[PDB]
Amino acid sequence: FKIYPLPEDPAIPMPPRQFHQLAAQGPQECLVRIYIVRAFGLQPKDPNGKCDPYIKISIGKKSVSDQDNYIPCTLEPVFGKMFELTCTLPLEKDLKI
Amino acid sequence: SDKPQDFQIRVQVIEGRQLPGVNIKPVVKVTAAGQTKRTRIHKGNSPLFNETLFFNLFDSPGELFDEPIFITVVDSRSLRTDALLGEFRMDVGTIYREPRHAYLRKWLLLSDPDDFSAGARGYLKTSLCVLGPGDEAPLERKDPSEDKEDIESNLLRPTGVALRGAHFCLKVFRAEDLPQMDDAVMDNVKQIFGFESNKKNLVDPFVEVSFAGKMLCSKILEKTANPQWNQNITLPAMFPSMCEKMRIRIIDWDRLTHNDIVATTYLSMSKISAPGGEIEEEPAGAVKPSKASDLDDYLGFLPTFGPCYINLYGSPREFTGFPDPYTELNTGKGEGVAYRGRLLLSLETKLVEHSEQKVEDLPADDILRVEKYLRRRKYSLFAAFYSATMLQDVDDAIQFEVSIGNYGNKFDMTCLPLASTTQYSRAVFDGCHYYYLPWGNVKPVVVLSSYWEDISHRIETQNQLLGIADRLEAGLEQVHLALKAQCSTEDVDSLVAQLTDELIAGCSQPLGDIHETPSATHLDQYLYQLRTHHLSQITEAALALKLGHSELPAALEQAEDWLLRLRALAEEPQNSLPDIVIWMLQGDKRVAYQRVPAHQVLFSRRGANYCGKNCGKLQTIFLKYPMEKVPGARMPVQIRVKLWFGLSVDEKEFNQFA
Amino acid sequence: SAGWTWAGDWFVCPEKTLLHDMDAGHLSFVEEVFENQTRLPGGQWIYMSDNYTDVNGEKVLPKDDIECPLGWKWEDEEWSTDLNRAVDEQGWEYSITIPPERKPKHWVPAEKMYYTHRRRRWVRLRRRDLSQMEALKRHRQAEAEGEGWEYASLFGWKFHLEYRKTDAFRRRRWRRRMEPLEKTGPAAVFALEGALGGVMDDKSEDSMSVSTLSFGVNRPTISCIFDYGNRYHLRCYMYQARDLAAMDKDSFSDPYAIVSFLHQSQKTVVVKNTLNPTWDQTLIFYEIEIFGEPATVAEQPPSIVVELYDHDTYGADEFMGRCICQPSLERMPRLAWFPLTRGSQPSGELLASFELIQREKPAIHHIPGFEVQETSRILDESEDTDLPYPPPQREANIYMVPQNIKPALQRTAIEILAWGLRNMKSYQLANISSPSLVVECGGQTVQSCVIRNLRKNPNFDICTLFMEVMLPREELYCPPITV
Amino acid sequence: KVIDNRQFGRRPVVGQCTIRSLESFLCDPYSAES
Repeated sequence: FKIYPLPEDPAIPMPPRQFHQLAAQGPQECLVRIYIVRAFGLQPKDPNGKCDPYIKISIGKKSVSDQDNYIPCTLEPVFGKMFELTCTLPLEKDLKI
Repeated sequence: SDKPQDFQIRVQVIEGRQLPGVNIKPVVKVTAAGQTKRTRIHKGNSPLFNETLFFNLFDSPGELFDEPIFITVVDSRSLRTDALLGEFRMDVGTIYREPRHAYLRKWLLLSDPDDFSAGARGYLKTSLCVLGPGDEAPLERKDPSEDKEDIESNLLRPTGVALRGAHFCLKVFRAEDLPQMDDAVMDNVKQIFGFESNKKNLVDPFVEVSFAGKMLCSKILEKTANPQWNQNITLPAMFPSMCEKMRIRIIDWDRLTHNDIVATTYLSMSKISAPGGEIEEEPAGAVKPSKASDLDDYLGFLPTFGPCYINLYGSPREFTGFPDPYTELNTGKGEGVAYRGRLLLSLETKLVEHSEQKVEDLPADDILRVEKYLRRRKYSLFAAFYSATMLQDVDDAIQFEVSIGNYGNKFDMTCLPLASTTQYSRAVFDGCHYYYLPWGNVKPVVVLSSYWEDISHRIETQNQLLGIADRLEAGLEQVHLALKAQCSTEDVDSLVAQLTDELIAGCSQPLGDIHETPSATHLDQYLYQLRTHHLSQITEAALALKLGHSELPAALEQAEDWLLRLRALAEEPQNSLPDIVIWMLQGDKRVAYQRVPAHQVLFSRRGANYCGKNCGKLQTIFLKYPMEKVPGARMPVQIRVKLWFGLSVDEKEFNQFA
Repeated sequence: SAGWTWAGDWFVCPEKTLLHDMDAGHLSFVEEVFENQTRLPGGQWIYMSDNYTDVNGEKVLPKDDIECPLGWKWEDEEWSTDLNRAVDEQGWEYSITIPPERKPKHWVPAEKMYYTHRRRRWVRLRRRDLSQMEALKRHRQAEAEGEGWEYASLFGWKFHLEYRKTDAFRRRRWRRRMEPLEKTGPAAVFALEGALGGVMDDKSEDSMSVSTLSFGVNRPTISCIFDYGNRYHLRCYMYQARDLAAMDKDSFSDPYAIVSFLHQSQKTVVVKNTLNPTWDQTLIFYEIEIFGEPATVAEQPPSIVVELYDHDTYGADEFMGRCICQPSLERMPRLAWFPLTRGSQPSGELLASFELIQREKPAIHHIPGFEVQETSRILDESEDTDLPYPPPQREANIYMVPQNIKPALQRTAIEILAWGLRNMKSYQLANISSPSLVVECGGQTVQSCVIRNLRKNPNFDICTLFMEVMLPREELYCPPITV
Repeated sequence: KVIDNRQFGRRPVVGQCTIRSLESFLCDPYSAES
C-alpha cells in the first residue's frame, strides 16, 4: 500500500506507479535445499529420559521425514544432513521444519 | 474397546462461583497436537468464560479414558502474585461409556486433585461431550435452575467424596403491608350469605423456602392480613455453595384458588459469607505488613444474617379478580414494578458433613430480642422534574406517580400531606417525530416521607466507600484524557501522584461505629472489623503508588481493582429501605417505569463525602415499558430530574441542594 | 401551611394551556392534519368539513384554513397526502365502531367492513426565513391566554368553550402558589410532609378529607419555578457517517438525521443510496436555554440525541439508531466519531462536532401567581453578534460545515499492489477459489478482475487496485481508511 | 489452652493440660547464673 497526498491544482500531472513486479503468478516450482547442521541443549520428551531428534518438514500438502536416520541418546548430536526437496510456489511456500 | 475411533471431546468453560481472591483474573487454556494457542483471560470477582475448547483423540472407548483435557484455572494479575485456583484431572472415559456420552450443566470442584479433603475453592461451570464417528451430542443444557443442587451437580476430582455442607436455619417471624391476592371470587360469594363486599380478601400465608435443589414448608395460616409465624425452618446446602445467590420465592396458600406468589426477592451469598476466606493475598501498594491484603480479624466465616426487614417486589398492588399479565414479576423473573410487603427473618448457620431438613418452633427469647430491634424514623425525600422529551404515541394527558415502598401510592390512600403526582398535561409535537411536555419554567416536584428503621450507621459507610470509588474513578478518565493528548509516562505519573493525594486524603474519612446499635449482631461485628480491615487496605494502597512510577496500563489496573472493591465494599445485604418506583401514566394507565435507590441522592450531616453522588445534582433518566429489555426503536420518555434524600434532621441541610 | 407563606395572590389557572412557542429555535418544521371520516356499519364513507381533529381528539380547523406564521415561508403551497406513515394506499387509517367513549384507540392501515371510522394524515413542510426570530417573542410573551371561563347551562356540568344563549353559568379555575419561609428555606417543604396529614378542620360548606393542605385536588402539587433561563447558542456540525447498516432490502440506505432536544427537533439533508453518507452540513439552533443557577448549570449540560432514519417510499420507518453527543464552548468545535445505537444495538458511527456557547443574557420567564417577578431586570448582552463565523451555504438556507471546522482537504491516492491472497483455508473448497479484489472507503469503490482458479494460483492475473479520493489532512477528522 | 490453625476463620482448641503437680517443679531460680 502506498498512500500519498496530491495538490488540488488540476494542472499537476498524475504520479506513476510506485512498484512493478514480474508476473510470476503461476506455479514457479523451486528446488529447496535444507541443511541440517547440529542441535544441542535438547530436552527429553518421554519417561525414558532420553531424546532421539529427527527433522520432519511439512511442505505444502506433502510430508518429509527421516525418522530412522538419527543418533540415539546424544546430548549434542551432529547431523550434517541434506534434504533435496521439491516445492511449488506459492502453494507449498509454507515450509514447517 | 479394541476399536480406536476419532473421538472429539468438547468441553466448555462457562463460569466460576464462590471463589477466593479479589477481582481474580483466571485463564483456562489447554494445548494439543503440536500447536501453540492462548485463550481469553477473564477478570472479576465472579469471572465468566463462556468459551468452548475441544480436541480430537484417536483412542478406543477404553483408551480415551487416559487422555483427559487438562483444564486449569490460573489467576494472573500484574499488581500481585499469581495463583492456581484449582485444576481438573479426571478421566473422560467414564463419561463416554455412560449414556449420552456427555454431562450437562455440571460444575468442576476447584482444588488440588491430589490433596485429600482440601475443601472446595469454588466451582467452575462446564459441559462435556464425547463425540465418536458414529456419535453426536451437539445439544447441551445450562439451565441455572437445575444445577442449584449441590449434590451430583458437579464433578469431584479433588475431594472425591470429601464435601462439607451446612444447615441454614431460617428464623422467620412476621410479615407486614402485604398486598391482597386472595381470589376475589369470595367477594361475590360471601354476599350470598348477607356478608358485605370488601377489598380485604385475605390470603392464607405461610413460610416456604426453596434453595439448592431443596424446598421446605411449615405451618400454614389462613385468611390473615398480618401473619405471625415464629418458625425456624432449616434448609441444608453446601458451605462452599454452588449458588452465588439465594432466591426467596414464597408461594402463599389460597383456599379459593391455586396457590400463588405475592412477591419475590433475592439475597446474594457473597454479601453475607466468606467460604473462600475474608482475607485475600493481594496487598496492592508497596506495603505488605501482614503478608496479606491487610490484617483481618475474622479471615473467613459461614453465611449468616441478623434480624432484618426484607423488601419484596412484584406486580402492581391493586386488587383484581382477573389473571395478572405480569405474573412473572412475582415468580422471581426480572424485577417487580411495585412494593409488595415487608418480611423479617434471621439466619443461623451450622457447619456439617451431612444434609438434613428440620423445623423448630422459636423460643420467646428469639422473639423478644428481635422485637426490641424494631424502630422507626422519619425520612425526607425530594425530587424535581426539570424536563421531559421524546414522547411517542401520546393519546391523552400525562401524569406520573412516584412512591416509596407502600407509601405515596394514590390508590392506597385517602389523604396525604403532599402529592406523589402532578397536574395532567398534553404532549407537544417537536416538528419531526416526537412529542414533549410543555412544562416551560415550571418544574414539578414531589416530596414524600417514608417511615422505617434507622440504619444510618451503615449508610454512611456505603456513601463513604462509594464516594472514594467515585473520586478514584475520576482518576481513570484523567489519564485517558492525557493519553489521547500523546502525553509521556512521566505525565501519567504526575496524574497518578495528583490522584494519590486525593486517594489518601479520602482515607482520612472516619468509619462509623456500628457496635453501638442494640440491633447489631455478630454480622455487624464482621462488618465493622471488615470495614476497618478494608479501610486500612485502601490506605495502604494509597501513597505507595505515588512513591513508585509506572506505565499507564499498570495505573489503570490499580484503579480498576480498587474501584471494584470500593464499590463492592459499599454493599450491604441488610437493606431495610424500600426503593423508589416511578410510573408514567396516560390518564390512569401505566405506560413506563423506573426503579431508583435513594442512597445516591442521600445526604448526611457527617460530611459531603458521606453523601450520594447525585445528591442535589441534575440527573437524566429514562423509563422503560412493562417487561422492557431495551429502548428498542422508541423509548417511553427522557426526563431531567434533581433528587435529594436524608433524615428529617437533615432538613436544614437540604437548602444547599435546593 | 406549616413553614410556608403565600408566594402571591390567586391567579387564573386553566385546566390545560394551549399557548406555546413551537417554533422556538426552529428553522424547519413539518405540520400534520388529521382528517376523519365516518360511516354507518351498514353504509359507506361520508365526509364532514368539521371532522378534523388533533392528536388528542380535539376539534381543529381544516387543513386549508392554515396560514403561514410570521418569519416563515411555506415550502409546500398545498397539503399533500401523507404516505410516510402506517396508512393504507389512500392515506387512511381505519378503526372499529367508536363506543360512547368517543375516543378511538385502535387504528390500522387497512379497511374492513366493520370499520366505521377512518383517519387521513396531510403533510405540509414549512421553513424559516434566514433572518430573525423576533416574531416568536412578539406573540408569545404570555404564559397562557384567556379568562379561563367555560360556559354552561348549569354550573358544574355541560361546560363549553363557546358561549350559547342557554349558558346561565360560567366556570373558571383559580390556583394559588405557596413559597417556603426563609427561616427554613426550600427545606420547609419537609415541614409539610408528615405534618399536613393531620391538618384539616371543616366547619363550613367547604368539606374535604384533604382540606387546608389542598383544595380541589386530592393532594397538593409542588414545583420549582424560574423567572429566567440560561441562554445558549447551539450549532451542530454533521460531516460524515461511516459503516451504517442498510435498512433497505437492496443493501442501501437513504439516511437523514433528526436532532432531538428537550423542545426541539430538526431534520438534516437526506443522503441517498449510501452507507457512508457525507453531509458536510451545519444546523443552527437559537435560544437554547437551561433553567437553574448558571454557576452549576454550565457544568451540567443536557444530552443531545441524534436519531438517524433510513428514508423510504413509505417514510423512514426503519429507524437506524440514536447517537449521544455533547457540545463544548469551543468556537470551532473539533469533529469526533460518535456511536449510533438502536435497541442497545450499535449500528455505525457519525463524525460530528457541536457547540453550546454561553450567552450572558438570560431567557426571560414569568412565575405563575400574582407577584412581582424576581427577574425584574434584563442583562442586554449581545444575543448572537459575538458568535464565531457562521457556515457557508450550499443551497438557499442550507449550511455547510465551516472550513475552520472542516479538515483541510488533500487529494489522496491509494496505490495497492495485490500480489495474492494467503491463509485462504478451505471455504467449501469452492467459494474461496475465486476471491475478488475490491476496495471500498467512504462510499468510493475499486473493482477488479476475478480469476476462476486461485487455489492453484493464489496470485492474481491483475494486481492493480487504485483509489483517488479527497481526504481530511487532519487525523482526527480523517477516518481509518477501510478496505 | 492450645489453639489450632483452622481454616475459615475458626480458632478451635486442640487440647489442654491440667497440672495438679505444679509444686513438684518448684526450684530456686537464682541458684544458677542469675
